Amino acid sequence: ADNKFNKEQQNAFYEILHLPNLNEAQRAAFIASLADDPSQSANLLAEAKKLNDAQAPK
Repeated sequence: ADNKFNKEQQNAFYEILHLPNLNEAQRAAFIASLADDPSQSANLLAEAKKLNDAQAPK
């Protein structure tokens, strides 16, 4: 009925996997949640990027 996101899902997937500082376990979780509900993609991206930022060599 109401289309919301198309390629953004796949982009989100890519972004989460592209995060270099993202812990494997965490990435696995975010992917699992994204596959579970692709509508969480942006929030998963947010948290993943936050964690990637936190786990960055600062």
